[PDB]
Amino acid sequence: LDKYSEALKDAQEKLELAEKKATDAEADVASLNRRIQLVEEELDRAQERLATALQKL
Amino acid sequence: LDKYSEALKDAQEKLELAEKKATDAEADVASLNRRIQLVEEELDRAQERLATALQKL
Amino acid sequence: DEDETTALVCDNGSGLVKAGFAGDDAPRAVFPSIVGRPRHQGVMVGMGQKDSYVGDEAQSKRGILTLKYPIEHGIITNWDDMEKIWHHTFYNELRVAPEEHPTLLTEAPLNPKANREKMTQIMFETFNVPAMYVAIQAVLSLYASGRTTGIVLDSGDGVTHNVPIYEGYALPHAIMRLDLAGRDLTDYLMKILTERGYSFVTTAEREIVRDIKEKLCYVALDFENEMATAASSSSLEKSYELPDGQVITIGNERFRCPETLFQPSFIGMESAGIHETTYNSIMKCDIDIRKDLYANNVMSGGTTMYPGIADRMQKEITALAPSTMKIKIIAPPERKYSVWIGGSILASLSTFQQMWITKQEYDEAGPSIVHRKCF
Amino acid sequence: DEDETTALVCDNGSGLVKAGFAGDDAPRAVFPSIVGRPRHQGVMVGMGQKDSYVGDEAQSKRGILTLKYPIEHGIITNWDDMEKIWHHTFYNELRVAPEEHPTLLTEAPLNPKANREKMTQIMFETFNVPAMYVAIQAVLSLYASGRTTGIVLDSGDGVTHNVPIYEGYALPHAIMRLDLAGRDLTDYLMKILTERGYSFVTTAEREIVRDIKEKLCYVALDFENEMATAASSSSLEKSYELPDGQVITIGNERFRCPETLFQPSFIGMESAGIHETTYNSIMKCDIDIRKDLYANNVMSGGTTMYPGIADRMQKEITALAPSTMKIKIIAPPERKYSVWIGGSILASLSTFQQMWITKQEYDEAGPSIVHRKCF
Amino acid sequence: DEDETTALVCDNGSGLVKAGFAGDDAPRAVFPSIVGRPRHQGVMVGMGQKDSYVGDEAQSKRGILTLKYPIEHGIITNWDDMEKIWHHTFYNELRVAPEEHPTLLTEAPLNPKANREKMTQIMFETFNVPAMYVAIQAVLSLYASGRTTGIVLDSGDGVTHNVPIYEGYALPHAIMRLDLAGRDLTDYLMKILTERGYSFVTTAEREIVRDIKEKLCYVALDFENEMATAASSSSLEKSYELPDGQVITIGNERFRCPETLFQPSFIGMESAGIHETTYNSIMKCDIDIRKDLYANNVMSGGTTMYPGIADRMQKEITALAPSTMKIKIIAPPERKYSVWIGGSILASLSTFQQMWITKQEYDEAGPSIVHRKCF
Repeated sequence: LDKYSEALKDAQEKLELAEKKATDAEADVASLNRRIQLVEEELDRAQERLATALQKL
Repeated sequence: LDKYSEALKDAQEKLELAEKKATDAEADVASLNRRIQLVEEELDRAQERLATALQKL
Repeated sequence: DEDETTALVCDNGSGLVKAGFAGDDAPRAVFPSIVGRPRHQGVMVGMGQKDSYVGDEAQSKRGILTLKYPIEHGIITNWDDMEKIWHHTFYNELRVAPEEHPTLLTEAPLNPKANREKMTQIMFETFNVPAMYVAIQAVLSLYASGRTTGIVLDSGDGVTHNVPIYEGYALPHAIMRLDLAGRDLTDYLMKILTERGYSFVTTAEREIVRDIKEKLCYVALDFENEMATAASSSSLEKSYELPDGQVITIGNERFRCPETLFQPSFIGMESAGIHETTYNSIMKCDIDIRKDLYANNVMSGGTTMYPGIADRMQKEITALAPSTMKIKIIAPPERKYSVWIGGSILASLSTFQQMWITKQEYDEAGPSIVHRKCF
Repeated sequence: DEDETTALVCDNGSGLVKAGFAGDDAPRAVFPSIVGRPRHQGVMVGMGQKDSYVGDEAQSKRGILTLKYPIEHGIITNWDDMEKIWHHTFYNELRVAPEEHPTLLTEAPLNPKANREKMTQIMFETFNVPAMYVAIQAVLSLYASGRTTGIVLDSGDGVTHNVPIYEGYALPHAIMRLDLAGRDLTDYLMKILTERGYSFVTTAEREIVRDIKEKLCYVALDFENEMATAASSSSLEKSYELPDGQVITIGNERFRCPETLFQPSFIGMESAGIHETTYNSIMKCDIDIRKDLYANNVMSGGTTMYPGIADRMQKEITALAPSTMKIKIIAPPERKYSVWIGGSILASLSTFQQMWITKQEYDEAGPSIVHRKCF
Repeated sequence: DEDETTALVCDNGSGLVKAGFAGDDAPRAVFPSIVGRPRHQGVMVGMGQKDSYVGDEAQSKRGILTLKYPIEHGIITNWDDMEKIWHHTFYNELRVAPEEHPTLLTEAPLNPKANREKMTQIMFETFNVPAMYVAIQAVLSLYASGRTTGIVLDSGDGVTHNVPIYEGYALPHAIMRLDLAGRDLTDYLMKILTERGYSFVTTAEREIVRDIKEKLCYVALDFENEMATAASSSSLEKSYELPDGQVITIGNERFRCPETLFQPSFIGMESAGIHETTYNSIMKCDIDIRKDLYANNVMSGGTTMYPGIADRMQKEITALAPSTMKIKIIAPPERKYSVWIGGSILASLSTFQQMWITKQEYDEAGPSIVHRKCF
């Protein structure tokens, strides 16, 4: 009971921490999804700016 | 014991799932960071190439 | 007891044998690679008592048995004990008679040839298996981990083979075989526990130290700082209950044991550690391969279950690796069981159904056929 | 599927292969002239993996492949591999089978006959192209440049052609075809970088060096002043990032390699260099045709992107040329792609529709017809 | 002990260092290019015991030393270890202080520049040698072997250089430097000896494998037929005595390792082998050169000491060569010593006395002077 209780408090604590880590990792994915959309748009814009500079060239 | 063992298989399964969620979320934190850096690098390069295009302009 | 003639998979390590049927995600049962024998004179009449005990029987009756391992550093030398283990494994506990099922076995690519040849011979001649296939641990580990590309560093019980694979291809010139494994880490621990007043020298004592190690030891991401406090205070010790009511605690011995993976000199080996061998397997591959192997460092085998090993290995490679490159470790819960799982995956792949030696080709060619048909 | 059955256009060099359809101003895709083959034993099964790779596939999977080039010094020596390249180039990538479209290929006017004959043969016999026409590369350079008069010096990967053309006519007695090219500059750079402590010998290493050359090298219009400083100070060195994160810097070697186009002795070649061959292509023509060729040095092909090549090719010619006379280099943005672009221009001319070999005339005469109908 | 200020001569590779005096026909001493270091903790005191061991000291005490060499694939990267090797070589065995004797060192023609530059710097600044001269190993090989013209096939511990010389002149565009060498053969042999059940993973074991290779291995003329019997019977096995009294028998491994020279893929190298590589050096030379190079393929260095190598190379080269032409291999007993001997010759020739860098010119210019004075 103690081994399972210990494994349980640890599985449950690791779960709170794995879920937290998952939440944080997912939160990072979300922050990073924003970094992608922002950088992706800036790249499309930069490619357009580049094309513009080159077209002007 | 069965309750702790079961509470454990469930805390542990939720943990494997939370750890998996974290693993996959992290796989994506990393895939996103790779895309962010690939896009930020393409952006910086678009901006280097823009600065160059503008200099060449 | 199975309702389909699937292949059987049996991962016969120098430590334990994991076995079950192909297509599953786990061994159905795990047996030690042990045949036990009494080291005492019988006193009572009509007590039964075997001349030898096999697998879990050997551990169950171990109080008066000397326990031997037929496999040394990954190679079978005692085929008779292997046959006993396999018969018990397949017929008594897994409930799969090989005569009705093809069988896949596992081994390092540089495991001397007698291993793959003798294992093939026994399954065809004493078990009458309809077909055989001896698989390579590096292949099996990448399948289990979901990769085609990566470094397989199998820190198992016997020998570490350190083998790079790219796009499914072997890169053999970059293989770094190291004579360091979990069995040696256990031996180091026994000597340092002796230093602390806990002398373990007999079989029962040795099996107990292995169990203690598995539950108490960790790698530490900074050996010297961890040791500075582990050696100074009880606050970094962990207890273990010995089978006889006695207790043991472990201090810096708790991390010095796995440290041998990073410092093989601890057991007398001329090596810089598993992270240098991992590094060299990446470095010795072509320059357009290196980037993919750095990002796909695969931990496999047992000992991968010491806390912190997955992280320390990323740190140790990052420290040797060029900047810009991404260094990453793959370390799933399917650790230590990854070779067996890879066997299950491989045995059941449609892409593998042409790789099996049937018991036709076998008799026409003899067991040496394994060197032409398997690897 | 296409709006009109215009010709497919493809320039097959010793370096790159480029293709698109007639009438546009760019190829749709560029491929290296490569067919790749695994140089390793596969161990994992169901990994896909081709027996041979083509174009960009060969370069993308190069980590375990040996890569071969079917074209050398302007000619096809391995037509089977070109067949694979043409299938990929025209059908897999432009999505057009040659069966329904005329195809325009290219070759130098002093290119060995077997090559213009083989290109004609393969497109008619393995691709069933309804028509063929193998273009003069110098003509296409002039079409893309908007010139009818000038010396076309195409300094590509394979061969430097050096041909004087006046009012749309060739002056063949004055063509200085020279076996000095971009491929030699790449191998010279592999050897000079070896001297600097960065050895390069394998396919992956050669592809890295070709990438270094394409991003870091230049000619230098005044190489003596440029090397006096570049060979004396790190301020003239430029860093390059290798695939595995390594950094290589190159100093005077950065321009000394391209300098070989003016200094062929660096690679063991007996030649006057590209500026003297331009000079002789002009000087060997009648005096009423040189006054126009001096004023029209037409730069084409690749290697033309090195900064200082146009000015370095104009200064050297001016030095060899008579005084009073105006020497002028034409070096348009349509560089390296000028032959493909000219191909598109030739293919779309209404007057060019009378120049095609049909897949009738071809079978009646055989591939030798290319010399009766094309050039 | 000398009665003249004769030049000192040393030929320093990744394998061994041969040293003696100019005018002699053999080195006075041979050392491994090794500095050894203890890998064990001392327990007893008053045992002598060095921090480091050099040359033969390192080999004699190797049972407890890790042995490292300063030279990799022909280049010295660890000058400190070479300084120690040279001090021992010159002062203890040759019994000479370089201060009173000029010194000749050697390197391959395409060896990175840092080698000849650092060697020049150390002999002038730590040994105070009155003069220096870094020789071309190919030149030295031609003098020792009795030729001015031919392909130098050194196939040494570091690299195979494959360099054509005609009338005493370099033909550098045709040098096929190849990353295939004696040190890779040692590594390959231990992997195949592992297959036989004998593990060789420590330094002492590595040097033993090198010794096994040198005494037991060969190439012969027909690999497949030799393998057909070697793989079938003990009648083609040879016993080697290991230092502890145990033996290893070697079968087809006896030739499978040496075969790597003809099949470099055995060690993961992208190469056609030494016979084709030799051929290519000849084919890259002008046709009025080729006739003399075909008739004069000359062996030097090491690995050219395998039974059947001069005869197999003649067969393999004549098989690639044009008919009518006579192909011959020169393979003198001055094998393995011929580069050193050539050093002795170049140094003793009166025709070479103007080629020395003096310790005047050296200090005025610095060590970079070697690139203006040597070659």
